[PDB]
Amino acid sequence: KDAWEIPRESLRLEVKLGQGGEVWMGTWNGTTRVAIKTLKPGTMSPEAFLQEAQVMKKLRHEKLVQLYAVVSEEPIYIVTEYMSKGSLLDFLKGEMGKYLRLPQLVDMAAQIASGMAYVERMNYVHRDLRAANILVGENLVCKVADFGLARLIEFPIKWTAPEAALYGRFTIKSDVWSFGILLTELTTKGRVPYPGMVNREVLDQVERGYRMPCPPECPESLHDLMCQCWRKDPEERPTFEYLQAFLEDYFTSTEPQYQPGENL
Ligand SMILES: CCN1Cc2c(ccc(F)c2C#N)O[C@@H](C)CNC(=O)c2c(N)nn3ccc1nc23
Repeated sequence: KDAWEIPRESLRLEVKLGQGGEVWMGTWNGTTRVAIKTLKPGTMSPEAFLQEAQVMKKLRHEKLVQLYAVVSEEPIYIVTEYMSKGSLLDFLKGEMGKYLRLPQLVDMAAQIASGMAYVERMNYVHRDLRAANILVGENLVCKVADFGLARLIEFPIKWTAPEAALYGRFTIKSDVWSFGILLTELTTKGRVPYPGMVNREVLDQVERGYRMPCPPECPESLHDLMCQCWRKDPEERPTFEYLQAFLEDYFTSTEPQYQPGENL
């Protein structure tokens, strides 16, 4: 057992924030607001449930959801930090959605690209990168999460690169693709990529060279970044280090003459 092993009674689960096990907002050692991901026995394999905690032990970054502790004895628990604003998907679709603008939305994208550039230096792949897996706290802080499929190197189709959805080639540039889809989520405020298309139709058109057009009120200089994320050859895609640098200097180097619109 590791040093992440805490007593099974040191947690006081309270409010459930969504379930599938479930997700609870509770207490740790008396005073720590935490988020407790739990394994509700569906007789699910705990080695397949602690695999999400195995990767979360080696990844520490200010833009990643910080694991707090693990309970590896049935029933299984996973304790992480509590994000006060919930998932980014619900945030873009919630009441704050209509008020978000391009300066704030690009900032959230630079935080995601910062945390996605961290694990790019650690030689890991996330494999389920999407706004439904990004979590928001106060001050518009976005930490990527849901490492239940992340693993060290050696489907939700609409977010996956073709070579990963087709040939299982989940690499550092297969998530760069999902980042470009994440940029369409942020620019449309939570809308589903490829409107009106089913998973099979997306797989057919993406393999035929089809790419999503420019979101309304989105600058072509940002949709160009999405196309670079959606390049067929995985090595043509930009690094997350370039992605984080691009989005941090966006309104000085790329769009210095940005004027706000009704939506962006
Ligand atoms: C225990 C880990 N998870 C589960 C989780 C989600 C939603 C998206 C995610 F990428 C993750 C992850 N990884 O759970 C959703 C069902 C609901 N969870 C929350 O609204 C939440 C929150 N407000 N802070 N916070 C912190 C952690 C946390 N979930 C939350």
